[PDB]
Amino acid sequence: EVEETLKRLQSQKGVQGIIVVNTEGIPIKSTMDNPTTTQYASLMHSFILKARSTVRDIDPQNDLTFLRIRSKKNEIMVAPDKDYFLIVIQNPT
Amino acid sequence: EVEETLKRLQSQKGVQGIIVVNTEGIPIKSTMDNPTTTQYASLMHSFILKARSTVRDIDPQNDLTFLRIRSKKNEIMVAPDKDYFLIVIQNPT
Amino acid sequence: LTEEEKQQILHSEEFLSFFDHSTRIVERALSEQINIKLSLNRQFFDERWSKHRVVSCLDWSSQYPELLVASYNNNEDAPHEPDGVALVWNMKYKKTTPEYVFHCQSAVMSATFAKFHPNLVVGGTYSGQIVLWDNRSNKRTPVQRTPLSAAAHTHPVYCVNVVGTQNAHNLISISTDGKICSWSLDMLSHPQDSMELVHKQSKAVAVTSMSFPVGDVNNFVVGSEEGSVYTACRHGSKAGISEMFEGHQGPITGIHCHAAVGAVDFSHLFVTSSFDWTVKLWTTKNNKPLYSFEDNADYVYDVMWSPTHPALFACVDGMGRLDLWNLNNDTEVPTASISVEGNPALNRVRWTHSGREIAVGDSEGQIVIYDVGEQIAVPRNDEWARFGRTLAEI
Amino acid sequence: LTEEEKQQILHSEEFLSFFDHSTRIVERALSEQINIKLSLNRQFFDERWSKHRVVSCLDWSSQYPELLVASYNNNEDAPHEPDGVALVWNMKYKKTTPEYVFHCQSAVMSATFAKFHPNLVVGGTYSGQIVLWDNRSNKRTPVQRTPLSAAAHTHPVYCVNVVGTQNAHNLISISTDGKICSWSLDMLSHPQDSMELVHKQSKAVAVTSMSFPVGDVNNFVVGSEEGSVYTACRHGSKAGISEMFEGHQGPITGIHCHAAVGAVDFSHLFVTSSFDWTVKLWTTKNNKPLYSFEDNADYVYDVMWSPTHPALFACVDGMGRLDLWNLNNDTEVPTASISVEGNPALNRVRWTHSGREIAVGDSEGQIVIYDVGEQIAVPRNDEWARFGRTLAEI
Amino acid sequence: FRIFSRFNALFVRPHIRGAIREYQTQLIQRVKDDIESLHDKFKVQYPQSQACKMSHVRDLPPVSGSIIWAKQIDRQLTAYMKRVEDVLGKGWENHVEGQKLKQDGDSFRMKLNTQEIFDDWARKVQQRNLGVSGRIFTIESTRVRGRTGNVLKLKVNFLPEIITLSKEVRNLKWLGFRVPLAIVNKAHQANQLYPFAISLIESVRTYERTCEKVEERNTISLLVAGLKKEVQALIAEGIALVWESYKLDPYVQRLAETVFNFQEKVDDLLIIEEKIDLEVRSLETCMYDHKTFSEILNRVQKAVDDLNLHSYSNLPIWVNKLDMEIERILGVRLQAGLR
Amino acid sequence: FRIFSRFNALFVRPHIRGAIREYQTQLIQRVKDDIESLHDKFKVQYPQS
Repeated sequence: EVEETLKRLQSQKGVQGIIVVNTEGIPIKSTMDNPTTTQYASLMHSFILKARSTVRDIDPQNDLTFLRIRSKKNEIMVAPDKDYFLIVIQNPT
Repeated sequence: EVEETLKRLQSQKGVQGIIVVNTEGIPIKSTMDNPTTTQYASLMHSFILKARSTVRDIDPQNDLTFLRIRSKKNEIMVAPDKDYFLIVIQNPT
Repeated sequence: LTEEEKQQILHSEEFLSFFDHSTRIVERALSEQINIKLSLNRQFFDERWSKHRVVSCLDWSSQYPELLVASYNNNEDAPHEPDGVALVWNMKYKKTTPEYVFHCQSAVMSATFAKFHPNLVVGGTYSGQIVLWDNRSNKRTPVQRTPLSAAAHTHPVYCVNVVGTQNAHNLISISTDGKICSWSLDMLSHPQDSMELVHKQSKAVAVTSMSFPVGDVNNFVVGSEEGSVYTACRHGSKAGISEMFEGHQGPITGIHCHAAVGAVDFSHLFVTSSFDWTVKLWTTKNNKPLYSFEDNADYVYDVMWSPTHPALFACVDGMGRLDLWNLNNDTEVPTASISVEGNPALNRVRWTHSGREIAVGDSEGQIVIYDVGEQIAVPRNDEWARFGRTLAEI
Repeated sequence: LTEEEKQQILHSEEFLSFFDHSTRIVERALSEQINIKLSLNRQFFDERWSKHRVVSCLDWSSQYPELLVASYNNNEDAPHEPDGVALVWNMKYKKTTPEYVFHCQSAVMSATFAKFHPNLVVGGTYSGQIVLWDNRSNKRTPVQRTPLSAAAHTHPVYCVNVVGTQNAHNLISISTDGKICSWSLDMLSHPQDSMELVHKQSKAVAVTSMSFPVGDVNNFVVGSEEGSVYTACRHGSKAGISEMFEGHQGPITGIHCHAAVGAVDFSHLFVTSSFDWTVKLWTTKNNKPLYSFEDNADYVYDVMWSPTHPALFACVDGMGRLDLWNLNNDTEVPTASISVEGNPALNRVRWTHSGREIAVGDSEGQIVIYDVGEQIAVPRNDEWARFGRTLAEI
Repeated sequence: FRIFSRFNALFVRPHIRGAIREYQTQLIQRVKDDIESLHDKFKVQYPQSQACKMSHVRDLPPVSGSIIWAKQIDRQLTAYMKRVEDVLGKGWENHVEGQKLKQDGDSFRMKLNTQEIFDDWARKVQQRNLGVSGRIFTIESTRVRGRTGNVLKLKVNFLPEIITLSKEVRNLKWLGFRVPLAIVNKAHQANQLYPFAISLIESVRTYERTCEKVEERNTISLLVAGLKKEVQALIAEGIALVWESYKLDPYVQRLAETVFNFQEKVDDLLIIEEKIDLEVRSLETCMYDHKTFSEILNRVQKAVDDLNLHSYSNLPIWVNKLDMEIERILGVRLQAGLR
Repeated sequence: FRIFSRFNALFVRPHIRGAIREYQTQLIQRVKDDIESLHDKFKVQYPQS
């Protein structure tokens, strides 16, 4: 259930529902400010594609589903399955 | 100190290999062999530079102080502040 | 591509892998650890517009709790200088100058923010015209001005307040003669409703203060200049005064309903600040003054409840002291009390919507932002029950 | 390709923040978030800094109720290696590695945090030299050292504490000769106060440890290896011994005052664990022991009150059993008990702040922390009342 | 026994006493078992028991620790006996089991005597004749390994163990044992004189460490010469003093402060010395440029002026030598640039 | 006012009545000239108060 996942992700602190970004960099789900989320998600897509290239350089059997990008203000967890890239903003606390 | 640092950072999980990197990529230290350490750490250096730009995109004041990538086959670490670039090869579990 | 194929692809039932992946990442990311009194708070005192010109009313923006609207009234130093001046002072950053300045041709007596328009200030003047100030505009003059016709106010207005829901607003105002009028916030050429407040047939009321109980807009409480407080109904078959209160033997110079919610209701309670140093903790359902705090030689000027404490309320004074009365703590000596320097006649108190810190007007235009201690500001869960017991005492 | 620049930047030690953050983050990186009654809670035995090593003291950080400081005397395993070993062990995430280490050239007898500052650590050594260490800075050497002088402490120092608040603090320390000395956290090179404690006919008291009445500065209570307890006012109208106690027969090792504060005043109750299994309870107003503790013989080390329960405390026997004593439910039988595996010589016990778990030292260096049953962790007004009436028992 | 201690009201009435005498044999047997366990624990000797090493941690001397341990065990035995007497009633020894138990306990208590070790320790103390009187400190000859020469290492005429003896007295005096008055006077004198001795020995050790650290880096001894001279002068003044005198406290205090000042000035000079040496070495390979050379010279001169304002000893000759070295390096660099 | 209002119904007792206000009459003097201080405000303020 999509709404079940929405309420489950909403329960996580610092999180506003569930937002999912496809391989186009445009989020399939709308939860935050559209221009900022689209440009930032395109940047995430570029970096996960290049990280995928490097991990396949030396680990041609590995898959990426976890990446901890934290700053001193907020953290993003980005999770690609095959096309859907979940992104969750979460405070370090 | 150097040797105590690597010893404590390795025996904390019996890590397969870690070297100290206080420069921008291209490390000459080794733990298992020269190539798989040096080239991989240089590629990590390029990618953490790109990720630093990526996180400065949302706001230039933000910086990446810590990066994890726990994939299906590798669990690779780095803690960049200004030039301290960690590398850790470890089991996903 | 566009926002239609995404709907079908979400409706597609290949999402078992996605849902498992989401559940796993969320369950693994659940664990989170770390990486490693009364005090003078601030001043606000212009010099160009605040030479004498005592403060008249104060407020805080609901949308912008960092903003205070003042209204310095009296023009006696220089006849050629602007007559009414309302200054808005910001809380986020310290500036010696007011953020924004507004002047009206007449002398402003009261001002307040607009709930619907978070970029607008409405104020009332001494002549009797309700006056706007569109903060977008670069021009300091009033933007929209209500006519001084027999339809609208013709006596010095003293209470102006915008109430209602964001989709259904009404700017209520009352004048000294007692003609209540509701305007639409966006159109003020005509009073969209008006009615002259009158007691038992042929008895005009000299309204000089009011307050609406929290939530309610249909009925309210008014403090008259004749020392007799009333409750009235805004809309209904009984629109007008509906209650006698014996009240106090001096002019009512302030009024305020209870301003706390969450536990046992106290909207029926309010405090009136009389003109003989007698604040009156006292309710609508009863008719007799519940208690009659008295001290001092001079007389109070304004009183408000605390917006979060269900017991505390401030108290202006003539020799310049501001005191806070914590009924649950004590009913007899002010729980806290400090005097402003120079002992001038304070004229207005307004608590921040947060309730964590107080403001106060002055006889010389120097608005003072005071702060209160945490133990004296924030109540507890048991505080409401303690207030219930203290009121059940007598 | 660099060959020396990396080598010299490795030789140059600008790794203070580097190493600090690496340590604070990699023990976090031990987290396995991979997507594919009494009861032991955490056993810590540093093989590198606690191999055949006796715990010398234990303290829990009041500012940081997750940080513990433990000490060590000289190591007979090797004299060449650093003798005074100080360890800082943390409650943030599970890890075998100690969070911080520290060396003192003399054997460390006691150590503690400072209440004045949340990061300095102060410890008394066997040479009678107070040693200061800074936790935020990554160093092994003592930051400061009190002079070894006639006025200052010269005999081995076993008790050091911080009294007062964070703006009226004062570091009190004892020398086993009987000198009391007060220093300041800012400067540790001259005794602000100092005098040789004396009981009568100019003979001193061989003080071993003291405690102070909870929430009170001055008027401390000390224990003597001679086998007598003394109440001595720090300054008062006359410093020195104020009261001598009938006391216990053998040496008095551990002494502590009641700490739990509630509806009744029980800050006058002392626990003293002497060397004869005899964890005696009494009060400063009564010269006689209030209740005699007897279940076995031969050296119970010590006892400390649970800060959360007013009638419950923890005492450990050197044979290898830590046992929790409630007083309200039972006067004589152990309400809780445990024996650390290996039956080792458990040395020191420290209740963590807010209670709910205990920290236990050992002669082997294997310190164990663990919680307490909920049904006996929490007090209630019944507990305080029944404790008062059990005091009225005799 | 605790169960009985709950109830003692009609023990005067010989009705419950039938019940207590009914199980009297079980009581006696189990008390005998407990005392057997206690004496088994005692059979493990003090030095073989962890209590001994613990009491070593306690600033408790081993002899006093053993004596007091035995006394505490005897106290627990006496508690057992008196509590048996109270619980069972008067004259439990009349019973064959009772007299058997009392004879056993008397035998263990006899095996648990304590004054003999006191006498032995007092005899040994008198025989060894510990003392402290003599010179303030002693200078001796030692051939330290690593050097063929005979090193005249300085020491202090004070055995650190003498205070230990005092503590024994300080413990045994209140234990009830009476020691010879000569031993009392010796222990008291040593106890009151200990702070001076310990301050002197720590001061001399710190001085020796800092002076060996200085001579390790010979480039600084010339500057430190004045401080070393004043330290040696104070040492020379002090060495003439006999161990006991009235100027002991002022001399020791001024010596301690002098040594501390000497060490702190040594470390400050040392750190600025490696700073200057590092800058000179950087100047050696610094790129050919007037500006960089001038900046290096400016910083070096600033460091030299900082040394000058601290009022150290023997500056001008040190300045001259460093100037000679820097001009030699300048000549080499000029050669390279010119070629 | 409140400090003897703590008594109010207490001094109806035969001895409390003798225990109160026979001993504090001079503090009643004090509250009299506190009324004096009160009227001081009235004395000269009329149009410039």
